[PDB]
Amino acid sequence: ADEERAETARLTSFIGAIAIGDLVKSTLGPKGMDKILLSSGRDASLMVTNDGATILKNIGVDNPAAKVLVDMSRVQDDEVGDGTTSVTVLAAELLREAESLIAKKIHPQTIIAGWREATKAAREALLSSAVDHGSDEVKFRQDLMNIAGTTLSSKLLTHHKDHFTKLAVEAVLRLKGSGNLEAIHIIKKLGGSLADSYLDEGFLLDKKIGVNQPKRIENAKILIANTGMDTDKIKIFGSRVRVDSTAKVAEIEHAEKEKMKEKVERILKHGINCFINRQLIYNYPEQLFGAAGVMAIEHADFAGVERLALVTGGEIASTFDHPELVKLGSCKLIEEVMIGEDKLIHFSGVALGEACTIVLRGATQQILDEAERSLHDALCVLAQTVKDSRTVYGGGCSEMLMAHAVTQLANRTPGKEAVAMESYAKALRMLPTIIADNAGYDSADLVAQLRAAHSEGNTTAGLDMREGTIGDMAILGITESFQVKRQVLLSAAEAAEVILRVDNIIKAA
Amino acid sequence: DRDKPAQIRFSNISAAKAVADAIRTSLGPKGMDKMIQDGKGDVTITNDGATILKQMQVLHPAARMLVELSKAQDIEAGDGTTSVVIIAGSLLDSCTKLLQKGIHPTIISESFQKALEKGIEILTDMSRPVELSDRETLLNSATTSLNSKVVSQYSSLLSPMSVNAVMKVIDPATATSVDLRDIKIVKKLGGTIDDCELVEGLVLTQKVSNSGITRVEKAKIGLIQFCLSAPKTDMDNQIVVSDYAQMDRVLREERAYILNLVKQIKKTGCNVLLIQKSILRDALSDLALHFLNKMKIMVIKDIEREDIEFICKTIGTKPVAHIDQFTADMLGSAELAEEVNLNGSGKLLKITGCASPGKTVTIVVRGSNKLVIEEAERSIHDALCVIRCLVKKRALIAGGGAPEIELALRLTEYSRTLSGMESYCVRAFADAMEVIPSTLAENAGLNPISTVTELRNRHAQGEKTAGINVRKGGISNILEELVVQPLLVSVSALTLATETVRSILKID
Amino acid sequence: VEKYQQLQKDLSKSMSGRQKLEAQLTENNIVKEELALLDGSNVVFKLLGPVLVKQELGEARATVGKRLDYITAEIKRYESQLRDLERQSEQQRETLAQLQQE
Amino acid sequence: ILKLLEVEHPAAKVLCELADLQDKEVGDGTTSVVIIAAELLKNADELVKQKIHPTSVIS
Repeated sequence: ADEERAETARLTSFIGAIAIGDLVKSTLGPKGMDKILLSSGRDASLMVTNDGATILKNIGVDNPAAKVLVDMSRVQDDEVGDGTTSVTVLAAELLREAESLIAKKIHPQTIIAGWREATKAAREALLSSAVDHGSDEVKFRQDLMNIAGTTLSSKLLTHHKDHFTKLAVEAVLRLKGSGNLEAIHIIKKLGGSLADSYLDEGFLLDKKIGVNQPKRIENAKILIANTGMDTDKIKIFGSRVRVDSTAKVAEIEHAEKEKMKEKVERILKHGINCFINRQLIYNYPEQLFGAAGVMAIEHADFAGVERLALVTGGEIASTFDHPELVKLGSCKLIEEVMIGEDKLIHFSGVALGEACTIVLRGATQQILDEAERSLHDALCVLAQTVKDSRTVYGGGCSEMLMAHAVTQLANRTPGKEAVAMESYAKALRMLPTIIADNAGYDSADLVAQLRAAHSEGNTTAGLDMREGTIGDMAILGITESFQVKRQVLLSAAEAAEVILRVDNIIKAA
Repeated sequence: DRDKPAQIRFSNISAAKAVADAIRTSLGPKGMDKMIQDGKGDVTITNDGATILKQMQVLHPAARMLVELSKAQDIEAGDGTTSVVIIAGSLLDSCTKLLQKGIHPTIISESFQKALEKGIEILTDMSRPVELSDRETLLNSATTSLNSKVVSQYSSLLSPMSVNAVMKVIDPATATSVDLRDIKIVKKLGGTIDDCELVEGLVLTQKVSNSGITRVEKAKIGLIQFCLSAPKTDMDNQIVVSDYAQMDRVLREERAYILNLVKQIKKTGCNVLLIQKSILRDALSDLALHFLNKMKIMVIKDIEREDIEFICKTIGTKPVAHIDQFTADMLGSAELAEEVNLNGSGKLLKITGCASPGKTVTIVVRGSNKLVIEEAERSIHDALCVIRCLVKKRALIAGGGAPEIELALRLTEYSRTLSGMESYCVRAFADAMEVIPSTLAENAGLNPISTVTELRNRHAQGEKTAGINVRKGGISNILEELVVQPLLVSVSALTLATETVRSILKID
Repeated sequence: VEKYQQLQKDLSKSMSGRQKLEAQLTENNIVKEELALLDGSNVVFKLLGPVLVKQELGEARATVGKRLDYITAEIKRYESQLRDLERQSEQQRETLAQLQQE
Repeated sequence: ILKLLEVEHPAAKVLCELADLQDKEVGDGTTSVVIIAAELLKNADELVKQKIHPTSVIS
């Protein structure tokens, strides 16, 4: 095995992680640069991205410091949503600051111990920037339209962003104290334009059922079930499978017609007007459903049925293990509204006022898939905003603030550890240099201008990057989410010290 | 630092022009035929350098954006596909000056996107508004571009045929862009260019009728998407056959179920049936089809899978997959369906009109043999596109390279009067504009440097009193001798390169 | 390589039952020569297993006419089966031979 | 004899098409059309080397 020594490992960690930090600092910001995607295998296909997470997926990472960053890039991706490209450059901004310390003589445990204290101190400065917006219905409405432009423009959607901006902040407003992703039903569908996109209050299924079944159901009783008709489920009523005889086929042929007749009697004794079935419904029970007034849905979604029982207060039938004890859902209005080129099912007035369904309308598959991935990253942050209705002042304005607070503590503490705190407060100021380079400006001017602002404490104004000029905060469009940066500051300071921990690298592959 | 992606950019900027510099010779109707050496090695005399990009290209990401650049010009316009190449390499010359100056590519990107929106605004004032509901105004506007292009030998009689074709789908005066996804091009093997015409609905190929009808009035357009046979692993008729009884007992039963499915077709009401290939299925049973055609239904067979998807959306024959999908809305309703066997070699079925959304318009291309037929195909489609690009952009601009010399004259002036750290970028954007008619004024001969400065001698004072006229081969006003174009083929050639340029500026 | 003989055995098994049909194909044409001479001079039965069942002459003409048609249906699939198995195996004779070499 | 020989260049290929185009139609002037076009190639090249558009000479 190849035992990488520490003198070699620092060079490898510096060529490994910083070059990855070079890529994500390009694809930061809506004004920022892009990256051509070169597939690491044969027949390299090219895409142009403004997302660093896709770069890690296309271009393979086998740098051991940078493979740590892939784990950190995944956490802000899934659990946090937005903040994927931001956490990975920020650890690289730390590791560049460690280089001169390593160049001097300095132990990394000096560098680790300084940055741990500096992180928690800036965390309180991050808590100093915590400003409420759920104190007003209007300011919380003003809070949601602030961050909705931030995440969607950060993950490659800015052309039809504003049509999605109006629809998404309305459904989050009905959540009211509880952040929910199992109440917001996410539906992509080809058809219409991105100005044809729709917000349903309640639940939606993409089922074209027409006039054979009832599509207008007032004061609904909703049975959420998975009970088929031809599958011959549990609670047997007749014949079972057997061998070693040739005349036993007559009992099997007759028993199918009794089970389908009995399940019509089972469904009607619930008292429902809507039988939602995950499986296919045969033609003979289907025509018995529409005449009485029972809605019949076949080929239902595997995840939609489970989200249907939550929003309506019902329960799944658990593959006909519950023939009657399965509870019923109830909603106000069930209406078939043609949205786009398609006939849709709109469960309106469900038992959860939190429950909504966004309806994405893309003209092609290229725009429709990239819209939902940005929209799902937005609604995770907005659901965290329901729990904590707070912001921090984006555009590097909070980055300038906390770096001052570390600098004050680095100029009160500085024994062994706060040599790193001096390198800490530079790396926080290294992030607004990126956005000024993303906007394409004098980063040394705009930082030192913004450093002059928060020095006396001008915190209510940072740099509006559309001109790169200083502008308003506390809502601007650029004033970012509180929940994002507290996760980004947590992980970037964490894994960069872990990279400082691994000097004893051993390659056995 | 971006210094390692800096070197990547200048390599990408240099490589994108170097393939595009061969199209400088191939620019214009006096442009140069470019003989292609194949990857296995063969000569191919080729013009229309978009087709050169589709045929022979190198594997480079800046070069792979070039074949995408012309393809978007192919599908949005189909014309200006040589000029869309030359504008992008011209802009890269402007990019090299400013990156050597030390201007961020984010700045150069947003400056070009502003100047693109700004240039087409002033270019629109240069354009003159023409009608889209007057059929006669569309006739004069189209053929002058068609006489301006290379092929006009068959475009003379084939201009008004295309004019009557689009006029059926011009319902408003706004007259949207055009779907070519109701326009079907149909070849007839014999016949004449004089006998090419427009047959409404859709025109079908070879029918297969065992006992079926030839001319049915008020036909019902049907679709079949189900098999008539047994499963297949090695054999279509999976017998281990060595015996006459075992081949008799199981194969009469194969006739049994295809008796009952055929009866369900005619009882629901069907006269024309769409059958795809038997390789698109496993097998189609002709004896049931013989019994089907004995039930007096005209049947075509063996058509493409995606071609049915063209047919289903054009004439409203929504997809029928089973017996249960035999309805009134899944089935189209033709007024008259028949096959024309005469007036030229071959035979083609005519669905003369159908209950169709919008207007399903189909042209029948004729000719002596396939090469003569292929002459009209370029002749119709170029005539279709020049109508298509004018109904997209209402106004008309006189073509000939002069409005670029007009627009660069204003954009240099406005960028001075506006303001800017990016004012150099727009003034370099306008310096890229007159490269393309200069490279056109090499293909006309008659020194382009002496040429291009004397058009904005006329674009400054009289705003245009001379142009580049390839008829004259040089200095003659495009309003004096009429050389025109649609407004779209200039704008779409312009805007796609600008979007391409701002990308590769931001590309590392 | 077992893939060489496997495509050949699946082809040759289909040919053996197909060659059975051709002697039946000729004798299906022999009986149509003999059914054309009968118009009521001699009636026909049908030999089907251990039971010999009564026919008519028009019933006989359709019966051998169907069995003439079922043979031709199995002829045309083999022409698809012939060209597919000879072309797939021809691609396999180049690639699977290199697998045993290296 | 060009029909006897085989072509080497596409420049050599295009002219074997041209002399055969003369030779299918008539038997006279068939070897002569080859010599005339090659004289055009040296005459126009000096002008293209001088200052001249290739478009202008062939007009």
